[PDB]
Amino acid sequence: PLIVPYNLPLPGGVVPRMLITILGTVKPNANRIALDFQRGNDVAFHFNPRFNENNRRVIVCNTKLDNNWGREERQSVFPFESGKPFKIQVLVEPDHFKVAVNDAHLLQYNHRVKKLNEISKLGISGDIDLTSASYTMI
Ligand SMILES: OC[C@H]1O[C@@H](O[C@H]2[C@H](O)[C@@H](O)[C@H](O)O[C@@H]2CO)[C@H](O)[C@@H](O)[C@H]1O
Repeated sequence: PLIVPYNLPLPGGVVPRMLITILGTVKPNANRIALDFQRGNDVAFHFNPRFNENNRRVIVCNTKLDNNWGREERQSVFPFESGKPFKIQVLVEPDHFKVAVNDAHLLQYNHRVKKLNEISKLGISGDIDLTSASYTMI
């Protein structure tokens, strides 16, 4: 498959209408997954499913600027399942990232980092087997 952590360059940054698709399988005793859209050392959008935060499943989203995390946005709808295959799609819209999992809308994250053309790498990490990571324009 692909080695994790995996770094997917996004040449020239992100732009509205760009669709990123990630296919993989959650490992059986997974603890976390993370997608990190980076602008240099900053993390424009961190998407972090947590399988056991105080015995609860939660998705945490945030931005890291100058090595400091901002205000978390938390989602209790949790579509990932230990041991099972998933598809994550991230659609860049003008004002938000829009995330769908297994073809169902999950969340939207308003752009905090506004220089979209400078968000030029995606890091994929955590307790997954990674099958495919790619992008296209819709
Ligand atoms: O916000 C994303 C960021 O969270 C860090 O963990 C936070 C944690 O979510 C919060 O409840 C606690 O009070 O502070 C921790 C440290 O900032 C993670 O360490 C980091 O990897 C990101 O996931």
